[PDB]
This record gives sequence, structure tokens and C-alpha cells, in this order.
Amino acid sequence: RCPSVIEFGKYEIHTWYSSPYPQEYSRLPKLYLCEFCLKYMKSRTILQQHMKKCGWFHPPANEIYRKNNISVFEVDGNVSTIYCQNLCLLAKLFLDHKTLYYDVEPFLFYVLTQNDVKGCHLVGYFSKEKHCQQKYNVSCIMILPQYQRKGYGRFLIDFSYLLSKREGQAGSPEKPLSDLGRLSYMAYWKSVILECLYHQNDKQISIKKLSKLTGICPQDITSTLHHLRMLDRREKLIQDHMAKLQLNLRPVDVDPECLRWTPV
Ligand SMILES: CC(=O)SCCNC(=O)CCNC(=O)[C@H](O)C(C)(C)COP(=O)(O)OP(=O)(O)OC[C@H]1O[C@@H](n2cnc3c(N)ncnc32)[C@H](O)[C@@H]1OP(=O)(O)O
Ligand SMILES: [Zn+2]
Repeated sequence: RCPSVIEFGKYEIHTWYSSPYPQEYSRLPKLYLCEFCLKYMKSRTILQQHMKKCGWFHPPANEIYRKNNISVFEVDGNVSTIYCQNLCLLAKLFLDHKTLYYDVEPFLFYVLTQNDVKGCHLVGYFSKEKHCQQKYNVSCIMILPQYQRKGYGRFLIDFSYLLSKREGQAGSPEKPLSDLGRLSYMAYWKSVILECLYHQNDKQISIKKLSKLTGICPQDITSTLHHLRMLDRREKLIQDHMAKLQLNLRPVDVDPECLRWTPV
């Protein structure tokens, strides 16, 4: 498509969909990118050289969260646009439907990186509209293929709530969800609902099960409806199975103590 292959840092990623990447570029069979400034080039050489320049070895904004190897940078669409602009171009290679590219300023971009000697490496990000048409904690979410199926999605998902969590403003993802995203949430809400069942041998509410969580009442209910736990209902034998499951190998989980972020 526009195009077939790209080279990120080291890895070569096979795109899923087209991206506006300027005709002149798109046409080129492979699109070399630069791990950090996210600049599209035309050749390995043009890339290979440019890398002596740059000096960018991590995302533009401030680190809001750093624990162990993982980190998130809250990049403002306004402050450092072109990056965000390029993030969208990169992202669209993996989102079938993605409006907004050039108009980045209205969004905040939260980019997750996995860090080592060579730098703070982009592993994926999520989008969030500054001032919301609909109260919408997630506008977009993406994890690069080479990192997928490793719990980075949930991490980002989870992070996105902690954000709205301490906003007091419980939101939800931009609901025309991709197929992949859909499962990511459906399965995240489950885990996080079945979470509290084992962490409160007392029973209470749905609107309380909210707030203390942030998964808005519309959701989580639809989740429970998708379960054998619809009823505004505890399945002690499942709530067990999952908290039993977690004890095998935990996540790559967000630690709220390790996040420096004030709302508004
Ligand atoms: C609001 C919006 O804009 S929606 C946009 C949706 N995004 C996209 O489609 C962009 C491309 N997709 C991606 O970047 C990724 O695949 C994402 C964001 C969907 C998920 O990120 P990942 O790190 O790969 O997801 P993560 O590893 O955290 O876990 C979800 C996966 O675990 C699987 N899973 C199954 N059961 C469970 C469980 N109990 N707990 C956790 N995960 C489970 C899911 O099936 C899913 O796998 P799949 O990707 O093969 O369907
Ligand atoms: Zn660069």
C-alpha cells in the first residue's frame, strides 16, 4: 500500500494500511523513519547518515511517568507539533480509519517508551483531545507490531484511566473502536472488574465500582452483560479463577506512585 514496508530503528515493520505520507514518499517501496524525531526519509543511506545529525534520543515533552524500563512522555500537540504530526502518519499505518494529522495542536500525545543505553525507544502511544466534544479519555491508541501482545496495550489503556481517574472525570475511548482495540478494552474491563470482586469481600455498587475504577457505568455493565455476571452480580467462582490466574506472572503494570501528573 502506501507503503508496504518501513524501517524503524533496527526492525523492519510491515504496514497494515496506507498513510498520507506524501505521494513522493508513499510510492517508495520502503519508508525509513528514524526511531526518535520520527522523520520519514527515502533511503537507508539518507537515513543512515541523518542519525549523525539529530541528537534526539527520546520524545519531545516531559516524562510524566518512569518506572523500571518503561516511560511515558506527555507530548503537547501545540508545543511540539511536527513530531505529533509524524506520530499520526506512523500511527495511521496501523489504523484503518484515522482522521486528524495536520491538526495536532488540539490533542495531547502520550508516548510510551522502552529505555536502554541506546535511548528511550518509542513502543507506542495514545491520543487525547484537549477540550472534549464528548468526555473522551482516549481518542486513539496504538502499539507498534514488534511490541504487541506483550501487555503494553493494557498498560497504556490503564494509564489512560489513571489520567481521567485523578481528573475525577470518568471518560471512555472514542467508541468507533477497531477490532483489535475492541478486544483490548472488553478484556481490560473484565480483568479490572473481576479484579475488585477478589479485592473487597464486601459488596456495594456499580456507580461505586465506577469512580474507584473509572470504567464508566455504560461500559463494565455491558462488560458484565457480556459475562455471566450481568445484574445491577458476583460469580465467586471466576472472580477466583482470574485473581488465581494473575498469580503466575503479573503484568508490566502502571504504578500510580511512579507518575508525576497534576490534572487540568
Ligand atoms: C479508541 C480507539 O481509537 S481504538 C483504536 C484501536 N487500535 C488499533 O487497532 C491500532 C493497532 N492495534 C494495536 O496497536 C494493538 O493491537 C492494541 C492497542 C489493540 C493492543 O495493544 P497490545 O499491547 O498488543 O495489547 P495487549 O498485549 O495489552 O493485550 C491485548 C491482547 O491480549 C489478548 N487477551 C486475551 N485475553 C486476555 C486477558 N484476560 N487479559 C489481557 N489480554 C487478553 C487479546 O486478545 C489481545 O490480543 P490480540 O491483539 O491478538 O487480539
Ligand atoms: Zn531523527
